[PDB]
Amino acid sequence: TSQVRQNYHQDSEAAINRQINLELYASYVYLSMSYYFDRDDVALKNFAKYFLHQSHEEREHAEKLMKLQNQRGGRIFLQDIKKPDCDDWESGLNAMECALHLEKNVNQSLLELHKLATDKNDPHLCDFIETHYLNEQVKAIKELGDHVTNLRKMGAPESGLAEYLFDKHTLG
Amino acid sequence: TSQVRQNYHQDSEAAINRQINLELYASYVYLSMSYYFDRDDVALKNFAKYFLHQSHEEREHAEKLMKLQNQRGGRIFLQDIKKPDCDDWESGLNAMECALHLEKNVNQSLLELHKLATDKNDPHLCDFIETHYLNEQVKAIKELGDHVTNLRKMGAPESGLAEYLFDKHTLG
Amino acid sequence: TSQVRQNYHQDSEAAINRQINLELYASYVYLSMSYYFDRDDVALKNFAKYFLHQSHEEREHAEKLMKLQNQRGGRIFLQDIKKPDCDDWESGLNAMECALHLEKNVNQSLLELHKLATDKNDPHLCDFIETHYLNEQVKAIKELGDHVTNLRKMGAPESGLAEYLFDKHTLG
Amino acid sequence: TSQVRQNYHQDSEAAINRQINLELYASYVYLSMSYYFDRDDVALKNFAKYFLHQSHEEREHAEKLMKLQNQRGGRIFLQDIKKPDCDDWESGLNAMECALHLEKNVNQSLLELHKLATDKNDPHLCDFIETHYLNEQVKAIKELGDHVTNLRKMGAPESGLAEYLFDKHTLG
Amino acid sequence: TSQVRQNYHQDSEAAINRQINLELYASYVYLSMSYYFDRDDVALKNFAKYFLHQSHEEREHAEKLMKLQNQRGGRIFLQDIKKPDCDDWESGLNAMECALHLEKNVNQSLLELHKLATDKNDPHLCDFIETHYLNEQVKAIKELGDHVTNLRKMGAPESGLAEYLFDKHTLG
Amino acid sequence: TSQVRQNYHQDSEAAINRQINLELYASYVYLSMSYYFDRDDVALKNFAKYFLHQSHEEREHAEKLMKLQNQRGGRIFLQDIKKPDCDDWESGLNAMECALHLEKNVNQSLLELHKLATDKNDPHLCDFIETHYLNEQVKAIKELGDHVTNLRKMGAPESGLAEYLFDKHTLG
Ligand code: NA
Ligand code: NA
Ligand code: NA
Ligand code: NA
Ligand code: NA
Ligand code: NA
Ligand code: NA
Ligand code: NA
Ligand code: NA
Ligand code: NA
Ligand code: NA
Ligand code: NA
Ligand code: NA
Ligand code: NA
Ligand code: NA
Ligand code: NA
Ligand code: NA
Ligand code: NA
Ligand code: NA
Ligand code: NA
Ligand code: NA
Ligand code: NA
Ligand code: NA
Ligand code: NA
Ligand code: NA
Ligand code: NA
Ligand code: NA
Ligand code: NA
Ligand SMILES: [Zn+2]
Ligand SMILES: [Zn+2]
Ligand SMILES: [Zn+2]
Ligand SMILES: [Zn+2]
Ligand SMILES: [Zn+2]
Ligand SMILES: [Zn+2]
Ligand SMILES: [Zn+2]
Ligand SMILES: [Zn+2]
Ligand SMILES: [Zn+2]
Ligand SMILES: [Zn+2]
Ligand SMILES: [Zn+2]
Ligand SMILES: [Zn+2]
Ligand SMILES: [Zn+2]
Ligand SMILES: [Zn+2]
Ligand SMILES: [Zn+2]
Ligand SMILES: [Zn+2]
Ligand SMILES: [Zn+2]
Ligand SMILES: [Zn+2]
Ligand SMILES: [Zn+2]
Ligand SMILES: [Zn+2]
Ligand SMILES: [Zn+2]
Ligand SMILES: [Zn+2]
Ligand SMILES: [Zn+2]
Ligand SMILES: [Zn+2]
Ligand SMILES: [Zn+2]
Ligand SMILES: [Zn+2]
Ligand SMILES: [Zn+2]
Ligand SMILES: [Zn+2]
Ligand SMILES: [Zn+2]
Ligand SMILES: [Zn+2]
Ligand SMILES: [Zn+2]
Ligand SMILES: [Zn+2]
Ligand SMILES: [Zn+2]
Ligand SMILES: [Zn+2]
Ligand SMILES: [Zn+2]
Ligand SMILES: [Zn+2]
Ligand SMILES: [Zn+2]
Ligand SMILES: [Zn+2]
Ligand SMILES: [Zn+2]
Ligand SMILES: [Zn+2]
Ligand SMILES: [Zn+2]
Ligand SMILES: [Zn+2]
Ligand SMILES: [Zn+2]
Ligand SMILES: [Zn+2]
Ligand SMILES: [Zn+2]
Ligand SMILES: [Zn+2]
Ligand SMILES: [Zn+2]
Ligand SMILES: [Zn+2]
Ligand SMILES: [Zn+2]
Ligand SMILES: [Zn+2]
Ligand SMILES: [Zn+2]
Ligand SMILES: [Zn+2]
Ligand SMILES: [Zn+2]
Ligand SMILES: [Zn+2]
Ligand SMILES: [Zn+2]
Ligand SMILES: [Zn+2]
Ligand SMILES: [Zn+2]
Ligand SMILES: [Zn+2]
Ligand SMILES: [Zn+2]
Ligand SMILES: [Zn+2]
Ligand SMILES: [Zn+2]
Ligand SMILES: [Zn+2]
Ligand SMILES: [Zn+2]
Ligand SMILES: [Zn+2]
Ligand SMILES: [Zn+2]
Ligand SMILES: [Zn+2]
Ligand SMILES: [Zn+2]
Ligand SMILES: [Zn+2]
Repeated sequence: TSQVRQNYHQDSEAAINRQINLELYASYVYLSMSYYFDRDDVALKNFAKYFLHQSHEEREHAEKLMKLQNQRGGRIFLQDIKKPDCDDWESGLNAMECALHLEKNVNQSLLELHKLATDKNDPHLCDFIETHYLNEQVKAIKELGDHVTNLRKMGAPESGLAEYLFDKHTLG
Repeated sequence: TSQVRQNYHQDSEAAINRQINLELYASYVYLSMSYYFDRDDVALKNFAKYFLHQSHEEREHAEKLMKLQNQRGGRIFLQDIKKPDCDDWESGLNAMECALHLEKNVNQSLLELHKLATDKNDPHLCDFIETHYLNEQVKAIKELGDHVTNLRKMGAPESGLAEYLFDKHTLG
Repeated sequence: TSQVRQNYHQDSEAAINRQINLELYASYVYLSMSYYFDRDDVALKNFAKYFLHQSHEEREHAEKLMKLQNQRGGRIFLQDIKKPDCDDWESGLNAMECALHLEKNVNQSLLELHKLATDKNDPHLCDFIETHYLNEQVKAIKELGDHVTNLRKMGAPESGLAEYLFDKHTLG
Repeated sequence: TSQVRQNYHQDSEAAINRQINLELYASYVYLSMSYYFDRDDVALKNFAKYFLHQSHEEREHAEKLMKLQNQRGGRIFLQDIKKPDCDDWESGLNAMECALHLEKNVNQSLLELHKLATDKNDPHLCDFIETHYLNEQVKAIKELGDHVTNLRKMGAPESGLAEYLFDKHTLG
Repeated sequence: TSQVRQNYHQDSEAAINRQINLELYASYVYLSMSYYFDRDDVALKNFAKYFLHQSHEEREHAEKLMKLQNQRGGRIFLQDIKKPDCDDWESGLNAMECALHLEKNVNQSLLELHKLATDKNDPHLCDFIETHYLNEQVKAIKELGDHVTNLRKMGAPESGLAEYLFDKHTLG
Repeated sequence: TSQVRQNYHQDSEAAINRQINLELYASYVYLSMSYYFDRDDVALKNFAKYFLHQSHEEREHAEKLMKLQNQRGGRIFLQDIKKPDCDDWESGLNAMECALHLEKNVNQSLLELHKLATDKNDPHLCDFIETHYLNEQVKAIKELGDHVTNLRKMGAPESGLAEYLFDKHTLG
């Protein structure tokens, strides 16, 4: 047992390791999306920039969870980072919809983590999740939903002009 | 169902709409108080300034709740903003006591909202309430209680000199 | 009778109270419109910003009328602020058309107020209306008419691209 | 009953008074440690500085709890501040281990306080504890654990060179 | 015996430990007074500020005595810090009178300490007391006497207006 | 075939995808090492900082290879990022030796990549490897070899003082 460990349940430690893997996976998904839009036959530089920024953000989320794991005296156990579901993300609208799906999945995982911390009476972990992850997820989901709405209303994916102008005016 | 909606109960959405109305109502009450003290036969400019500032603050609280409602994918339903209970607020001390009563009512509504969010296992909403409303209410109630105490100790409302000097030295 | 009251007819005082309510109502309508465009399934941030600014402006108009009421020695009597006619404003073009209708209604009320002040030989009130409200209404109506014209010419509401680009280039 | 008191249980008020005493006690313990390292036969100035800073920090924690007690309308009841368990803290490593023990005791008290506030449905008090005390305790415990680990690995307390160099390089 | 000890009598060392406790006690008394005036039913913020400043000053006095004890090679022995005589200080005037009584008690203790240092032919300790404590006590006593005189002359404690205006104009 | 593809062999494209995976793997290894040294029972903050910096650098190397793949008209195919070989890196010296082994492995992969590009007569790819990767690997290997030499000469891993002072003076 770690000399710093106090009120930190083994179930919570395991769930934090699972969340670390999920954040690293999300980072990898966004990296794949970013370099899809960097292809010469897609060529939407601001979509590429948007998703690269998200990928770096998800890496930061993972590192904050690793820092928490050490702060509480749990032990980090890393796992394989699985490859993303797609190599070809088909369009800006499809990538935004996949990102929305992924962010809602990550949010569900975080809500389950909060439920576990509540059940184990770990208010520090509950506060950590609420303070650093829950509103970040709500904001990310709202932003992605807005992007999806605008792309659809503009005529994406059938209108390449729609994605070009969205790339310029919203993501630029 | 909104594409962004996740873990947002219909009861919580309804209670947020009720709180929006309550904040707009509080804004209206403070506006009435402010312009009562702007009357030529009352003529306490810093009481008027104090309550105008509170009115603008309550409008901001309402707008933050509307923003939350959209962030979570709920739908804003506005209602009539009822007129304040008084047209004549009788004195600075009476207006401060009415404001204290109103802030404790709003606080009770927020505590009921927090209880509902806890019962529906919505930690994001609980965190939103705690972070942006609960300590604001506690601070507002403590400030109003202090003002009431000082006005009473100075001899208000029978001493017009008391309210004049309080207007100058505490609210100025 | 107020010690400051001079040449201020009771009919004028009543009409000023009615105008105060109308300005607060207009503020509420614009607030509703603003947060309609903040929805994730509408997602036009600059429409939302435009109407929020108008809502704050209408609150300022109401407060200037309350200040006038006290300056002249009349007494403010507040009434319920009725809810806006719509919860769903359907599109940027429809909201702009409703705003144009509302501003022309407010202008008609102000012209009736000016007629009353003229009939009661209250040149200070006539000057107040002309100086602070009449050209503001004419400018607001012309601006809204311009917005409606451009949205229609661009193909709104059927073209979501039209409202997206109007949001970006005119309202942004 | 205080005019500001709302949703503040007498048990919570009593537990806050107990925590105030515990924070003042911790401040006294750290003060004793600091001036132990200021002795001419110990002479570790940066250990002395470290513990003096902690003592002032614990005084600040106590004052924030007193401020909370008044904000909620509870009444502060002070008790004797008991003397620290030791006059002679024997070594830098022993003092760091005693500080780690003390911080884990204070953390346990704060977790019991949070459990009580949760049981009494006082979300403002829960938020106060989480926001201002729980992560502070986790960070303090992790820091002390790190210091203990490094001192042990360097050969303290048998190596006076170890504590000298730790004083210079980590605490300086 | 400490390697630095020279011309430092054991009686002087004991009396310095007693003075350390007395200064810490005075700090605690002032802390209690400060947060009495922070209550919502007392609400005199500048009285609260005044006594908080005095409390921090008394902590500094205690720390300077601890530093002296180590400089001379004596050993600090801490004792319990007894709780203050009152929880409720009843009024600004009563608190100022209690503070005057406390400062005269501390001054008497310091004069006895000086007499002891003179009797033991310890000129360094005599100089320390004269330089850092005696005129500080005389100035504090004169200031408190002035405050008491002004509060009484203004009509305190029966006049709440008196304490309000003293809080504003003398302590603000 | 990509419209930009010229003199880019399918074997080279495959080897670039393999190198992308190897760089991401190296980033993950360094991340694991970094947070090993962040544990409370290891507590070497500058080792942790060193390896975190290396992890971010390896992510940058991977992204530059992905950028190259798109510049040449090849297609990125991502694979699973395998977990690092160790969860516990045992000591600063052992982690530095593992890092040296890993960097020499990555260097061997890059030399094989250069041999392939030479065999396929792809001077742009050869230049890319030489310019951005080969001297970076040589410098990294020399730096790690220096660190290993110094840690061994200082007495690591048996001397915890050795790793403490190396952490302070070389990595700090
Ligand atoms: Na996954
Ligand atoms: Na999903
Ligand atoms: Na989805
Ligand atoms: Na879900
Ligand atoms: Na109401
Ligand atoms: Na009058
Ligand atoms: Na109430
Ligand atoms: Na009340
Ligand atoms: Na209540
Ligand atoms: Na109306
Ligand atoms: Na939708
Ligand atoms: Na109209
Ligand atoms: Na119209
Ligand atoms: Na008309
Ligand atoms: Na204790
Ligand atoms: Na010695
Ligand atoms: Na403990
Ligand atoms: Na311990
Ligand atoms: Na415990
Ligand atoms: Na005493
Ligand atoms: Na005395
Ligand atoms: Na006295
Ligand atoms: Na005496
Ligand atoms: Na590998
Ligand atoms: Na350990
Ligand atoms: Na190797
Ligand atoms: Na090697
Ligand atoms: Na080799
Ligand atoms: Zn351990
Ligand atoms: Zn994330
Ligand atoms: Zn971060
Ligand atoms: Zn740890
Ligand atoms: Zn473990
Ligand atoms: Zn593992
Ligand atoms: Zn995927
Ligand atoms: Zn494609
Ligand atoms: Zn906890
Ligand atoms: Zn936390
Ligand atoms: Zn919807
Ligand atoms: Zn409010
Ligand atoms: Zn706000
Ligand atoms: Zn929405
Ligand atoms: Zn709904
Ligand atoms: Zn409605
Ligand atoms: Zn009312
Ligand atoms: Zn009146
Ligand atoms: Zn939630
Ligand atoms: Zn939240
Ligand atoms: Zn009047
Ligand atoms: Zn938004
Ligand atoms: Zn208007
Ligand atoms: Zn104005
Ligand atoms: Zn008036
Ligand atoms: Zn009237
Ligand atoms: Zn009315
Ligand atoms: Zn309407
Ligand atoms: Zn609609
Ligand atoms: Zn006139
Ligand atoms: Zn005029
Ligand atoms: Zn124009
Ligand atoms: Zn355009
Ligand atoms: Zn009370
Ligand atoms: Zn503390
Ligand atoms: Zn503080
Ligand atoms: Zn109080
Ligand atoms: Zn009480
Ligand atoms: Zn007591
Ligand atoms: Zn102790
Ligand atoms: Zn010792
Ligand atoms: Zn509460
Ligand atoms: Zn909570
Ligand atoms: Zn709180
Ligand atoms: Zn000694
Ligand atoms: Zn206060
Ligand atoms: Zn003193
Ligand atoms: Zn000092
Ligand atoms: Zn000494
Ligand atoms: Zn001694
Ligand atoms: Zn003792
Ligand atoms: Zn006392
Ligand atoms: Zn009292
Ligand atoms: Zn001497
Ligand atoms: Zn001296
Ligand atoms: Zn004087
Ligand atoms: Zn292609
Ligand atoms: Zn590399
Ligand atoms: Zn790069
Ligand atoms: Zn390409
Ligand atoms: Zn290909
Ligand atoms: Zn693949
Ligand atoms: Zn490995
Ligand atoms: Zn290990
Ligand atoms: Zn080439
Ligand atoms: Zn060459
Ligand atoms: Zn090249
Ligand atoms: Zn050294």
